[PDB]
Amino acid sequence: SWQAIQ
Amino acid sequence: KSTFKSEYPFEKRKAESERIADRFKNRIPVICEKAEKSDIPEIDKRKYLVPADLTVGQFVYVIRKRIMLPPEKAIFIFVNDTLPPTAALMSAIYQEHKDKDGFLYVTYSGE
Repeated sequence: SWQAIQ
Repeated sequence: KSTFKSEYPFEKRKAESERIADRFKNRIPVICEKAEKSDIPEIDKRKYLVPADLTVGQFVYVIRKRIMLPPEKAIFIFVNDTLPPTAALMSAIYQEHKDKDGFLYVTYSGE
């Protein structure tokens, strides 16, 4: 669903 | 194939963006879609949780990586149909251009 950026 | 916004009912969005604003202290919810008339590929994921301190350019860097878009091909991020300065911080664009549903809608093209 959601793609988290590091 | 369909603008995320028109894809869901307001309450469904505001609910989520609000649940997002709760579970993440320094993150930002971004809906990133392809400009209808641009040749560049259509990304697989379009909802991002970008770090507070992240700049536009850096975020672009991320999108490029996502579509595997070669350095020769150019891309462009737009907000409210405007081109934010690459040096800007995402959070800033958010607090200044988010949607009433709680998300910051961003489009990309290059062509």
